[PDB]
Amino acid sequence: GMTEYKLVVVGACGVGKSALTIQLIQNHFVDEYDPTIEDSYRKQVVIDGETSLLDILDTAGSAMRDQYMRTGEGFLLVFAINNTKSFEDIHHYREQIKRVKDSEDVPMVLVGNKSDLPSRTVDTKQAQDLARSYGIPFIETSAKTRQGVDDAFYTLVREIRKHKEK
Ligand SMILES: *CCC(=O)N1C[C@H](C)N(c2nc(=O)n3c4nc(c(Cl)cc24)-c2c(F)ccc(F)c2OCCOc2ccnc(C(C)C)c2-3)C[C@H]1C
Ligand SMILES: Nc1nc2c(ncn2[C@@H]2O[C@H](COP(=O)(O)OP(=O)(O)O)[C@@H](O)[C@H]2O)c(=O)[nH]1
Ligand SMILES: [Mg+2]
Repeated sequence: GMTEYKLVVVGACGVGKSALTIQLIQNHFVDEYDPTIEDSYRKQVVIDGETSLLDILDTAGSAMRDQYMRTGEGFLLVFAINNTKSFEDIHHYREQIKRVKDSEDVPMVLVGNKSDLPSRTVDTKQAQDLARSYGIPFIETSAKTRQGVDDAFYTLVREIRKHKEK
């Protein structure tokens, strides 16, 4: 087979995990996607002259979750820039990933979503300071304008390649 990448999208309720995933896959913005629907999605992509399948768990609400945490190769830590609590929660999501990998050394990208909204309560400097503390990239996205969406997923792929031979 071609190269596959197993990605897991995590973060608090309502930050835009499903909307970011739908935008990557369907190039459209969903206003209301059932918050309860946990599913995996696939997408063939070319990234730096390599054809690959992305296998993406969009977390919601489990032997599948268990298996994706055990075998997932990289994580998007998603918060919304107009949701301070969601940003504060990132710590707890990173800690759950570290438990499961028994490791500090896990490919991750910090994603600040809803960049299109004016009610921004998490500044870029807070986000950049947290990503720096974690040793990981920070990418601002809007699932609505699609800004940063490819960037976030491609950067995670590249972080996986930096960590391991594919
Ligand atoms: C709209 C509802 C919604 O999207 N969410 C977000 C998320 C799916 N969620 C949730 N809740 C929760 O209490 N914790 C989660 N932990 C994980 C995920 Cl995928 C989702 C949630 C999780 C990891 F991110 C990584 C490894 C892992 F094992 C894991 O699950 C552990 C069990 O859940 C725990 C355990 C400890 N803390 C937390 C929170 C981070 C505080 C979770 C449901 C809902 C809010
Ligand atoms: N304006 C705006 N709204 C968004 C964005 N991303 C998600 N939303 C909205 O925020 C709500 C929660 O999004 P959803 O993707 O379901 O959150 P999830 O619980 O993380 O999957 C929905 O009503 C989305 O339309 C964004 O980038 N911009
Ligand atoms: Mg969702």
